[PDB]
Formats: sequence, structure tokens, C-alpha cells
Amino acid sequence: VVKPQGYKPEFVNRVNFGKFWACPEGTTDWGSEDKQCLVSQYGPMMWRNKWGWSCPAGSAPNNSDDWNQKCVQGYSMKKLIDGQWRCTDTEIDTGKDWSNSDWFTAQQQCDRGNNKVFTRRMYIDGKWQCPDGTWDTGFTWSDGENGGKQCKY
Amino acid sequence: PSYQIRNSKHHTQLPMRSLNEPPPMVEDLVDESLFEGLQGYPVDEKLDLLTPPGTATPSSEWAAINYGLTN
Amino acid sequence: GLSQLVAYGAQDVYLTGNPQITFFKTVYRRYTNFAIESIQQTINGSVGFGNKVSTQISRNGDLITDIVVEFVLTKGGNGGTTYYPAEELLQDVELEIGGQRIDKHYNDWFRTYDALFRMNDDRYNYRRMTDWVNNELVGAQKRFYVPLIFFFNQTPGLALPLIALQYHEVKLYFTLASQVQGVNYNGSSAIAGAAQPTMSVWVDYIFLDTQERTRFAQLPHEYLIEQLQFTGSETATPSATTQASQNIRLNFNHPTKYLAWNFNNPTNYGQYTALANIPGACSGAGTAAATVTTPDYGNTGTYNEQLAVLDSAKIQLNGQDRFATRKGSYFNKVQPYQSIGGVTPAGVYLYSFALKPAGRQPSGTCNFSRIDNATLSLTYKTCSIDATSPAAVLGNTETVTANTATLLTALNIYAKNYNVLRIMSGMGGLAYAN
Amino acid sequence: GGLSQLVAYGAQDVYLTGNPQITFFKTVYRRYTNFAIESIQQTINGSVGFGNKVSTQISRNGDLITDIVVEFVLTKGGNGGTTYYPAEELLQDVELEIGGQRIDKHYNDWFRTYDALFRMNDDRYNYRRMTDWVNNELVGAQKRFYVPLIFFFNQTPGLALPLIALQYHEVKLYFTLASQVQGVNYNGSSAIAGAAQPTMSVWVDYIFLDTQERTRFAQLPHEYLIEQLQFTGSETATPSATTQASQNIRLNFNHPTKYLAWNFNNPTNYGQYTALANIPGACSGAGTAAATVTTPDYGNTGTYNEQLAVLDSAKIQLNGQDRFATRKGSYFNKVQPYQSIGGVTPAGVYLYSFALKPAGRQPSGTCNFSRIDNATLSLTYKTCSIDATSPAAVLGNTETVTANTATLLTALNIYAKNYNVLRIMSGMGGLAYA
Amino acid sequence: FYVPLIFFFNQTPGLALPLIALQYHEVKLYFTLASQVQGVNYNGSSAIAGAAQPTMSVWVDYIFLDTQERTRFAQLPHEYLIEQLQFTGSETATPSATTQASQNIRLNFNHPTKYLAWNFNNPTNYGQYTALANIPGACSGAGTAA
Amino acid sequence: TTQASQNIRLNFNHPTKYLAWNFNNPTNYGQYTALANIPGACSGAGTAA
Amino acid sequence: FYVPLIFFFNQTPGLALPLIALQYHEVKLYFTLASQVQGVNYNGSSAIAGAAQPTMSVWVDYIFLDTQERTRFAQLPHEYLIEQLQFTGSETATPSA
Amino acid sequence: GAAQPTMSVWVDYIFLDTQERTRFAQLPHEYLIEQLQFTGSETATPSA
Amino acid sequence: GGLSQLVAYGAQDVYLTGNPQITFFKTVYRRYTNFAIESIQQTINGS
Amino acid sequence: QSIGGVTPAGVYLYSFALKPAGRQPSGTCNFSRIDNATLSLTYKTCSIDATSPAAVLGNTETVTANTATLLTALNIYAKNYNVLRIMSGMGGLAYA
Amino acid sequence: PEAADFAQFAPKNLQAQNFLTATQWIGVNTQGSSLKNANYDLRADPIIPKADVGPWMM
Amino acid sequence: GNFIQNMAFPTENPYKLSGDFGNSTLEPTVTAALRILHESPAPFNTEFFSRKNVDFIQKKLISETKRYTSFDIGPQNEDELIMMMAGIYVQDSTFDGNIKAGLRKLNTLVITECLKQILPGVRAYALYVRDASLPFSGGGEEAFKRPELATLKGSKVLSGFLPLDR
Repeated sequence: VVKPQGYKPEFVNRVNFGKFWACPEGTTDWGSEDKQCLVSQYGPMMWRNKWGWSCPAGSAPNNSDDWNQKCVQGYSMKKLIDGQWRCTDTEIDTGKDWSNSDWFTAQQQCDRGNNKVFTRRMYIDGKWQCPDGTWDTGFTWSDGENGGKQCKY
Repeated sequence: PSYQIRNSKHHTQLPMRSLNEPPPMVEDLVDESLFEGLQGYPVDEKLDLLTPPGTATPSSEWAAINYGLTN
Repeated sequence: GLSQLVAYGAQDVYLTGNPQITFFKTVYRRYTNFAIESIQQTINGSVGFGNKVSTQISRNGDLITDIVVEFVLTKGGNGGTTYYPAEELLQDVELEIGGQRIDKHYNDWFRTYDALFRMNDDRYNYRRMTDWVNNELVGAQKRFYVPLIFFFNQTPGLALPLIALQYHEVKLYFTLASQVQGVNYNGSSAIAGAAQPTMSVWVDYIFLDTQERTRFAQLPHEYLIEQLQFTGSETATPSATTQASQNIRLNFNHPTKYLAWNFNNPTNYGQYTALANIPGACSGAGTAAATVTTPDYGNTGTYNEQLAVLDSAKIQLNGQDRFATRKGSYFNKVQPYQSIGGVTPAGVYLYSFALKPAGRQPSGTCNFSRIDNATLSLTYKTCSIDATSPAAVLGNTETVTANTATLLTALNIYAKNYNVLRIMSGMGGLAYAN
Repeated sequence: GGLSQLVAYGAQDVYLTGNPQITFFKTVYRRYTNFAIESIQQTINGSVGFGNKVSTQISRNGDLITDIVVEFVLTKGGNGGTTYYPAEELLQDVELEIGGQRIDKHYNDWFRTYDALFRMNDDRYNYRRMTDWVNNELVGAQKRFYVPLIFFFNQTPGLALPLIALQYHEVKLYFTLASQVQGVNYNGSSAIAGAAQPTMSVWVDYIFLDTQERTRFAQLPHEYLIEQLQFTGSETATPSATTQASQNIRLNFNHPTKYLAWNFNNPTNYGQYTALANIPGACSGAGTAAATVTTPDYGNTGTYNEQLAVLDSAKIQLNGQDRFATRKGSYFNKVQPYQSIGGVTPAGVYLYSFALKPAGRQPSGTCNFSRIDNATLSLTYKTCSIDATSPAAVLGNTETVTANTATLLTALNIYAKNYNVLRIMSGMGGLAYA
Repeated sequence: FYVPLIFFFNQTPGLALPLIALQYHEVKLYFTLASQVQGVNYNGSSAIAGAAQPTMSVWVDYIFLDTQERTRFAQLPHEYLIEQLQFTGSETATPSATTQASQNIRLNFNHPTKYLAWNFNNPTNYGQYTALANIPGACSGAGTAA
Repeated sequence: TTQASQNIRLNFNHPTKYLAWNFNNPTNYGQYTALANIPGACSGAGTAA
Repeated sequence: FYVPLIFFFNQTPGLALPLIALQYHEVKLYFTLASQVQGVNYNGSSAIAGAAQPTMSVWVDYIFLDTQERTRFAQLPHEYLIEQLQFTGSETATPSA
Repeated sequence: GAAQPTMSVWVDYIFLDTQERTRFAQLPHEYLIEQLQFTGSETATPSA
Repeated sequence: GGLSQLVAYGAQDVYLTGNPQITFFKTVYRRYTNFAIESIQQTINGS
Repeated sequence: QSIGGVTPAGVYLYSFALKPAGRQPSGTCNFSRIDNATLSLTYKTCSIDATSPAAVLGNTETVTANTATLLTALNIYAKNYNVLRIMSGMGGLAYA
Repeated sequence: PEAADFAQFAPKNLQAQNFLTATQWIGVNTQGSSLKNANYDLRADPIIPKADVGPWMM
Repeated sequence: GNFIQNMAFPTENPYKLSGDFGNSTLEPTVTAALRILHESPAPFNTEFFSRKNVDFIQKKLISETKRYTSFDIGPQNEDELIMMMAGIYVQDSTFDGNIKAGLRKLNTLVITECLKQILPGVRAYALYVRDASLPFSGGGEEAFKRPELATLKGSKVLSGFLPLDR
């Protein structure tokens, strides 16, 4: 008899974007080192945190078993920016604020469609800076073939 | 750009050995600039399709023909 | 359905990356230093019709490739009387290395080979080099060039390293036909005053510079080469009242690339089809003078399958069908479409065991040295069509042919296989006998 | 079934499938630099007309260039059968200049010789369709012709000319239009009253590179291994009724030469490389009462009938030494291209390759005439004793003779195709060797 | 007659469909036979009395692999870069004796197209991409009184 | 003379329950079908008028 | 014409057949076509000369599930409360005037 | 006037209970089987 | 059809199929020794 | 299939067993668990003139002799398995 | 004896499945009687003390 | 290490009437059994189909399966268990007034018959998952095996030439 298999998540490797590394665009900046990028739509509630599983940084819990697929790829959180709990300009606020939703849908708020690794800067501090919740990648609108602006998850 | 972009490889009308017959390289198995009969992916041990450097899998070629390359 | 699947929402965005290669800037490979020279060989024995002659290839260069046998013939009659006569003349050629037969071709093989594997302008140019194709008349004199088609005569990649064979000689033995149509005989009738052929054998030699020449001279070498296997047999001749059938043992060995065959009337070289009173299908065809017992020699070949004799065929291995029975037209038209890409004349058939039988690179073989019972099973068409009445021929059905098709009593079965020619310590021969 | 072949596995399979290296059931692909191609019209400086010299300059609209097609609009000055590749005849020559340096130059006759040797089958037919009238068009008919150029960058993407890297050098083309074109504005020596002047336009196919490739072209030095055509005209040692003339022609060539090519011709009639005769297609009105052997059937000027070719035999000498044994003209006409090209060469056109495959871009053996102080082409002509007006005299003749009209082939054209290096740096380009 | 198919997998071994890898999926071919075939059951618009109905057979050339490769295909995921044909029929902006018709045709295509190809035709006559004329080979009876 | 073909890009957004469409003669409200001389299919259908 | 089938699974999604849960079993339909159809190939007992034979095609509307629903169907046992039709034909007593 | 044959193929199926049905569906099997080998030959013709 | 026979199982069947010992859908051939048989002519003494 | 002998015309067998001719049950149909079993028979058309060999012998699959109308009796038999139990000097069948 | 203990089998939690198939016991009688369950009397039909004694009573 | 793969499998089937028997006050499960038996309420019946006896049987089925196989199983659906109990009950129910002895036998038969289906049930499921999850069976070349030619002709393939000794 041959032993059955579970989710078996598919994870790619982070790439060199010039003086920094980041996860490729169809993927998310999941976990670290062994599992750096998620490819499939769900992944292994990575334990490393702060320590804590949420879920972690860029994915949110779903109502399932098989830890390997308990977080769904492509989300974040309200992430307070300046004085308002807005999603990043390139993110889509679902509307699931928290109070009007159950635990699973309350966490799945920003729908990071087409912006899983990089986003654009925001006119928040009056200076066009990297969103409060992300790392400040050195690229600009003049720089070609790199539409992402200061951002990384 | 930090990429070892090679020269072109077109279908030539003459077979050519790469002058490295004792170590059989894998980059010359898919190079159409030397062979002329047929083209196949290089099989590693236990009949595993080993993709040599420079070439790309069919899914990667589809991603490069639809979405685009990089810099 | 409890297996794992992938949504692939952006699988291709994820799988992209940098360019690997650019189309607009070619790098040419630096090659070795060599030169090519065409050198005449000495032919021993008297050349003439029906004679057996031979030549030893002189050690003038290091490697050899192309070999062309020149013949000079004069037409023994007018245009329409000859058919590839220089091809017919070279009845056969045998390749001996170290005294061991490596290969051997027959005039009929050259005709079959050409009919099956050459094409387009190459085939035409070939015909120019072996026949009279511009309506030449009696007495016209031409030099013909018959290229040989041994493995080393097709590619430099298999150039024979004479330099690596210091103790062994390489020879060609050639049998010249007793009769050549339209040159010294018109059908069975000798042509009075016909001239004997002039013959010359040319070998194109490769001269290597020191580094490569030395490696060949000193190192052992293994060349993957192609050999012809062949034997003739009686055909289960079809007739007006019946569809003959025949179980033919295929006495072949080695990893075979393909089988090829034809039926023929041994009377007339290259006749693989029946004769009929339709244009080009017989001497005088289309006119009152038409005779469906003699071909229009200049137009002996045809693509009109109505004149072919194979209804269907299958090949069995170890007594079992290798593939489902297919019609003769499958072997004649489809196999070549798929495997060659040229056009094959009616009466000539192919069954490949290889993806690309026309090339050098192995692409699947049938090892007959591991097969106990290889049999070709043929079913012939009913010979009920009155060949002297075009309507009878042109308006016929799939399972029938000409009454004159029963004259195609000879069957030639050929096979090409891959063996290895090994050279070492100045000597060589085949890796495998069988 | 197929399984019966797989099971037939043993020792002789090891050299074909043991330790498999590749699988034929899986295609491997390469990520190529993204690009696009756009057709852009260039203008013509100078007045377009017969006998005029005009030119263009290729603008830097794209980064690299390849194919160039010259369009012509011509009318028929007579009926079908009066023209022969007239757009090819019209474009008398094209000179390629980069930075003011002459890089190369093609001639109408070269285009005809090139075609005769290297194009084939439907490539050749489709080509003819773009330069001639091949559907029995009548006087007054008008068509657009497309004459592709055959400079090294016009044959493969691999040699796309780097206009991008030539910041300070323009690429120009000078086109000479023949003063007369047969069946268009002249009929033999007679002018055709009312003949229209040609309309001309030069089209260049530009390659647009992505950012990364574009950058490399701008920053890196480049070199290309390219082809050049060397050409001179010579008088033919005209043969006659009573003799086989012979001639030693100095081959004033340099550089690594891929091959030589030559023909004999009648300067009056474009593309005429053979003698005229009263046999179908061999002369104006051939085969009937109106036949003349002073003028060709222009639409059938070319032929594969060697009996009308002038050359008996030839050899090439290097520094007075034979390079190969003397071979018959038919050897250069039929065998050389069989071996080296795979197409069919018309009578009167000859080839001698120094290369294994001269039809390709990749060098495969060359004769460097820069190291041969005195190369010579030695030609022997046939005896011009055959009365061209008597079909039998021609069709029934011998190897060493030709038509009395072969003495009209007073010109000899010798070409040599060689390899040089085009270097590009600091925004400028030019050849490495004189 | 033998009509080869020209789908991507029908052209090269490199794109052979891995039936062994399709444990749960079938591969089908649907064939539509023409209501009429010229010179077989109809002469132009006229039906041919007594014409035979066609006999049809579909042949597939299968590749048998050895044990290591059969297993590989059966177990591993496979991706093949393939060709597809997109096609639409349009009404021609038919030209006339006094005018050069012109037409803006929307190219309702998607994907990385390798090439476009097109023809104009008389739908009445299969394969007719050109006008008829009384010149040899250009019409029925061309060159003569009929 | 022909079976017209068409490919209409649908500039729709949002989670769509269904699509619906009709062809009509804009002259006559609610006319989604061709006119004919059969009862109800045209003004005066079924008679000479 | 479109003849819908009216088997329990053809009436509601709630009774869809889980082909996914039937790895070792096939699902098949068998259709018997009438020898005669009124006004199509026969008029009462009389055959209609020249009547055309039917063209037939069976269309099945399939449900594609996402990851979690699909997985549960594949691994859990499934029970549906379904309908069946029982049938037998017989001669009637014949009434008369 | 000879009639064409009417043909029908019938297969007798074995319906297993749950325990055995499962084993057949799930487990590997080995069956020693018989096969017929056959070739046709020309008979040397005997005579008077 | 056949399935209804499987379903129609009663107390009476315990002596036929309860706790199956054997099956009819599997045969076991017993491996045997190696041997060969030959027909040989004997010499007849006497007359 | 089930016996290996030859059965005379007019006698019909349907087996529920692999080898009903033997002792080992080898498959049975338990009719005590079948609420309503029915044998459904269709008869031939009895239009053949029994006194005329041409009609008797040259007829079709679905017809028989007019004299077949006299075969008005039907006998249906079945063989089944019960258990004969013996205990304490007495015995009989386990199932009634 | 068949199926050798597979300790490496991961789905050992077969709680979400109902293996009992009560399809063979639908419509049975006391031992093997055939009366289509004989639900004729519209009453309770008390339990009859069937003691497993021999062929005789005592 | 197999914990997750095992944990991943649901323990709660979205079953018709999940929690099917018991969990209702409209009428007892004992009564349902009596009604299909068409028997009067009586100590034999009310003990055999009692919740405590049904529980006893369910616990035994779970425990014994775990003892006999490596598998952990759930309680079985009770329409299936009630129907089986009643079926077995109808075909036996033999006692002389000794309810305890009678019950011992009837429980024995129910537990035994249930295990006859469950033990193979578990096997079937486990083998199912193997096939549902892994391609073909999850096996290798053992399954994808081509016939062996197994004939001797190849033993006679001979070398074409002999090298000189070195």
C-alpha cells in the first residue's frame, strides 16, 4: 500500500531584484528561508512570528484542517496608515472591517490583487513615501520595467 | 544586465561535434545549432527531464510569451 | 479526485524571468582546419556490360565521404526508351572494409531509395545525373554520375577514417548490369552496335590538419552507421479471379530503422506498376499503337495507385500483428507523408519503425535480432481490369488492378538498420554480426 | 502491437537507447529576447527610370535590420514568352555602403546565378513569381515585382545589421537600373515604343529590441562574420566549329572563399547561359517553321539541357598546382550542387565549393585566396560543330560538342563568395579586411 | 483518402499527448462531415443521383513507452506549449466594376498570435480563392467555346 | 448570403448572477423577432394586406 | 428538441451525483429510441416515405467545485435520498356499450 | 436473395458482494491463462 | 438484475455463504515437478 | 454452460449457480427473500402447418406448429438447498 | 490475513464514514419465511418464547 | 509525523439528519425498532434496542475495530445500526424467558455482523484513499510493466570483429 498525501503546498524561491531580494510577482513574501514564497492559493500557517501564526504577514486564516492550507494567499489587514485604517492604494478594501464579520472573513480584508509583492507609494505624509506597513524598496516611476515603488511584505 | 545572454542558435544544415566528447555536456543536447535530427528534453537519471541552464520549461516559455520577460 | 491540484491564478507571472538567448546575433562555431579534394580511383577488371570490377580506395587523404561513379553511355534508341540507365547499369555495389562486407546496394535499391527518400529538385537533379531528360535521341552521349549512398557517402559526420585503418584496406566491388534498357537492349532485343560504357570512380577526400589528423590516426573510433539488408522473393502473383495472399518470412537482424519494398516486373528496370493504355502507362499509351505488355520506358514510374498490386499488408512480430492491417496506399502514401515528407511512386512501399527514417539520428528501431518470427503478410489486388481500355482502369475500384499487373512477379524487400563500425589499432569491422 | 517491438530489447540496443540522453517526447524551449518587426518604406534619391542610378539610405527607425525588398512596377512590352525574370534583369546591381565603405555588391547576373544554384523547388518558383510574369500575361499587363536583396544581413536574423550600434554611420544602397529590360522596354536590340518607366520603392524590415538587448547593442563592441561577393567579368575563349578552345583565367580574388561560381553568357540576352537551338524551348519559335537560333525563347531562356552548355571541362589551380583533378562541366553543373546544395542547377551554370555546405551561413571550409599568390580557373570548351537549326543534330550529339550558336556565349562571369568580418565600435562600422 | 490532422500533437512527438497521464480524462475528436462534396455527391448545385455515402475510419498512431518513462508520465504533472487556431468568418466588402471597396475588419483574436492568415472565397466552390476567367485553368471549359 | 459571426467584448464587472440579451428592431419596442406573413407575426399577417 | 431528463439528480443540485466520489464506478444512461414517432416518421400506422433519421446528442451540466468542497466530496461518504420510478404495463378490462 | 446475418454479443457478468468486490477493485491479481498461437502454412502437395 | 440476488440474503444462506472459506472466482494452480513424456519403440523378441 | 449435456426441445433451464449439476451450491437465488418473483414467457406464433414439412422445416425463428396450441401445460421446477439436521435421535429440515 | 498492517497509512481517522450497509436485512422474517413481512394484524403481535430445544419438547 | 495528514481528515460528515438517532423528543428510537419488528414493547425488546445497548454495541464496534485493525473509526450511523439490529433480531430473538441470555446472543450477532462489514469497510476506504490521492495507485514500474520477451534468440548475437590484444 502507498501512503496518501495532503495539500503539499507549492513554494517558489525569492529573486534578486538588484541590491535586494523579494518574492516574484505571482507569489507572496511568505514566511522565511525554507518557505519564502507561496505559489498556490493556500499555505502552511507558518509558525514563526514577532512568535504567532497570523498568517503570517500577507495571508489570512480559512476554516479548514490540514495546517498546510489554512491561510489564504493575497491578503493583509487594515494596517493603520497615518490617521486612517485604509488599505494601501493598490489594495482593495473588501469592506470586512472586522465588526461586521466573523473571525475568518474579518481577517481577510484587503484582497491584494496584482500587488502581492510590490505596491506603489502613498501621498500620506505629504512626501510620497513607502506605506507605513511595508519595507522601502529603492525603485521609482522613472525606473523602467520596475513599476513597484517602495514596498515589500 | 546581469544575465549570461548567449548568441543565437538557428537550424543549421550541418552536424557539428562540440570538441568535448569525453564529458557529455547537457547544454549541447538542446542546442539546435549543432544537432539536426530531432529535439528532446535531456533525461537525467531514472528518466527525469533535466532542464539545462538557459533553456526553460514549457510553462516558463508560456509565461515569457504571454506575460513577458524581465530585465 | 482526492489528489492535489493547483489553481494557477498567476502561475505564469510566477514562472517568468530574464531572457536566455537573443535571435538577432549569431555566433558561428570555429571549426577544424580541413580541405576537400576529388581524386580518381583505379578500377581493376574490364568495365563493360555484365562485368564485375573493383577499386581500392587510395590513401590520399585522411577521411572519405562522397563517392561518385561516373559512366558514359550512348542512347541505343530515341527519347522514351531509357529509364535511369546509369542507375540500372550499376547492378550493385559492395563496400568491404578489412575484408568484411559492411554494406551492399543494388540498382533496384537505388531506384527504391530514390523513389522513397529523394524529392523535389534533388530527385530531378538526380535523374539528370542518371538519365536523359531533355528528349535526347539515338546516339546521344552523356556522362552520368551515380552517387553512392553508403553511410559515409551521405554525411561528413560519418566520414570513413582511412587514416585510422593503417592495416586494413577499403574496397568497392561493382557489378555492371548485363543489359541496360534503351542503351544496349530494348526490352529483350539487343541493340546492334551499342557501345560499352566508360567508367570512372571518384572519391572525395578530406584532408585534416595536424591535431585532428593525429587523433584519428591514433585513437579508437566508433561510427554509428546504416547497413542495407536485402533479399528478393517470389510474389504470390494475383490474378483475374483472385486475391492472392502471402506469408513472407522476413530474414532480418539488427535494430532496423525501416522496411521498404516493391513489387516489380524483372523484365523492365524500375517497373513497379502495371501497364495500361492510359497516358504514360505503356509504350504508345493513349494511341492505337499502345501495347500494355511494354512500358513507356521514359515514363516507367507513376503515382497512379490503380496500377499497383498491393491491396493491404501487415507486419507480424513473433507471429503477432505489429499494427492493424492497412491498405497498400497507406504504405505508399501515408507512411512517406509522416516519415519522409516527399512523394512515393505507386508500387513502392514503406513501413517505418522510426519517427524519422529519412535522417541519420536514431529515432526508434525494431531489433530483429531479438525477434523469433518476423513475417510480412501481403494481400494482393484482383487483376481483373482490362488494361487496354482506359475506362476500365480509370473508373475502377479500390480492390482491383490491371490484368497486366500479374507481370509484377518479383518482390524486393529491403531494410535499413543501425550497426557500429569500429576502428582501432589500424583495423576495423562491425560491432555486431547479427 | 507496439509492445512487441519494445520487448525486443538486447545488446544491440545499448548504443541507441542505453542511458538515454534526450527524450523525443518532450520539447525544450528557450526564452528569447522580446522583439517586434515592422515594415518601413525608405525613399529613393535620384530619378527612377531605365539606365538611371538611384539610391536610398536606411533610417534608424528600428534597431536592427534584415530583409530588404525592392519593389518595382513594370509593364509588358510584348506578349507572354517575351520576358525572363525582368525585375531581376532590371535591378542591374546593388551596392552596399556603410560609413562610406563599400561592404558588398550584387549584380543582376549574380541574382540569376545565385538563384540557379541556391534556390529550389517552390522557393525558386515563388521567387520567379515575384520577378516575372508566369501566368501567360499579355502585352500591356502590369505587375508589382519584389526583388529581395541577398546581402548577408538580408538572409538571416542572425546577421541583423546593428543600425543601433552605428551612431555615426549610415547604411546606404545604390541601385543601378538596367538601360534595357527584355520584354519590358526592349525586344532583343529593338526598343519598345511607348514603354513605361518603372516605379520603384525600397522596403526595409526593422527589428525592434527590448530595453536590455538595446542596451547591450549600444554598449558592447560587435563583430559579425559576414559574406561578401567578389566579381569580375572576362572574355570567353570562344570555341568554334573546328576546335576546343581553352583558357586560363586568373582568379583575382582574396579572403576565405566559401565557393566559386561561374557561368558563360550572351550579353545581349539576360540569363542566357546556353546555346540556342531548334528544340522546344531552346530558341525563339523552337520546334517550328518560324524558329530562329539567333534569339531565345525568352520565357524559357533557362534550361537543364547541357547539350547546349559551352564548357567541356574545368579545374582550379592554386599557385600553378592542380587543386583537384580535372572534371567535366557536367560535374560542376550537376554533381557539385547535388553534393553541396541539394537543388538543381540549369545548364551553363557551374559551381565549385570549398565548403562542405556552401548553402548555409556557418563556415564549413574555405579557400583563403589571401594566401594564394596566383589562383587560376582553367577552362576547356566544347567544339561548336552542331547545327542548331537541325533538332536531330543537337539532340543526338556527343559529350565533347555543342551548338554552333554556343559561340554567342562570349562572356564569362566569375564569382567568389567569401567571409570577412564586420566590426562595429564607437558608433562606427567597417570591415576588418581590405 | 487519408486526411492527416494538423493539431499541434499531430505534428510532433515533442508535443505528444500523454494519455497515460490522463487517468481520468478522455480525449475526443468530433468530426463534421460536409453535406456536400464537389464531384462526389454534387456537381455544383446539382445532387448526383446514385452517389455513394462515404466510408470513414479514424486512425491514431500511438507511442508505447518503456517502464521507466511510462511510469514517469503517469506520475508527474506535464505542461505542453501548444498551438491553437482561432477563426471567424466575415462578409467580404465585395468590390465592383466602378469601385474599390474597403473594409475595416475587427480582429477578434486573443493570445500571443504567431501569425494571421486569410483568404477570400466563393463559398459555393470549395478551395476557390480567386475569380473565374476564360483563360486556361481559370474556369470550367476555359480557353474554349464551352 | 451568410451566417454572420460576432464577438462582442463584454465590458462587465462585478460577481454576475447571469447574462441576458436580445436582438431587436430599435424602431419597434419589444420586437425581438422577424416579421412574417403568419398570424401575429406582422401587421395584417395571414392576409393580402 | 431538448428532452430534459427528470431523474432525481436532474431536478435539484441537492441530489447532484458526486462523480468525484465514484472513482471505481461509472455512471451511464441508456436511451431507447422509438421505432416510430407520430408526425415525424409515421402517420398512425403508415410510414412516412423519405422521413429523416434523428440527430441526437446528450448534454450534461457539470459542477466544478473549489478546493475544500472538492476535497470533502472526494474523501467523505455521501448519502442521497432519491426518487425511483417503478413501472409495469398491463391490459385493461375492456368496457363496452 | 441471401439474407445478411444479425449479430449480438452477450456477456455473463458476476456481481460480487462488498467484501470480495472491494478486493477485486483494490488489490493486484495474477491469473495463469491460456493463449492460442497460430500460423498458416502451405502443405507440400502429395500426389498420385 | 443480478444485484437483487445478492440483496436477497436470508438465514438459509448461512450454510452456503456465511464466513466464506472459498471463492469461485479464483483458481490456484499447484506448481508441479519438471518432467517430459516420450514415446519409444520397444524390441519384440520371438516371432 | 451449466451442465454440459444436450437438452431436448421444449425443456428450458435458467441457472442461478455456476455448476447446478453438482453438489456444491456454487451460487443460489434465495426466493424466500424475494417478495414477488415472476417468470415472464412469450410464446411463438402457432401458424405453421404441422402436416406440411415445407412449412414445418422452412419456417422462421418466431413461429411454430399450429399443434403447439395443444401444449397447454406448464411445469416449473426449482432445486434449492435446505439443511437436514439430526439431533438426539430425530431429524428433519431446518427451514420450513 | 489480507492487508498487512500498514502503520505508515496516514488517514487513520475514518470517523467521517459510515461503513454499515443495512441493505441485506431489509424485509427479513424470523428465519427464512416468505410472506412479504406479513404485517396483516393491526396489533402489537407479542414476543413468542421460542426456546432452542431439540426436536421434541421434553 | 503522520499526525497532520490524519488530522486533516474531517470527523464530521454533513450527513442527512446528522446525529440521526436520539437527539429528539418526538418519539423514542426503541419505538421505531418495535414498529418495524411489529412487536409489543417487552423487556427483551426494550433492553435490546435501548440507548444503553445501542451505545454498548457502538462502543464495541469502535473498540474492536481499533483492536483488530490499525484504524480509528467513528460510531456508525444509526439508521443503519437500527435496521441491522432489527433484521438480526427478527431472524433470531430466541430465548426461553432468559432476557439476559437472549440479549447476549443477539448483541453477539449484531457486533459480529457489523464487524463483518466494517473490518472490510475500513480496508476498502483505506485502499480507496490510496487510489483517490495518488496517481493510478501511487505505485511505480511494478504497475507500469511491459511484458518480458523472455526468449533466447538474443543469446546468439555475435560480435562482428575481434580487436587486437592489448
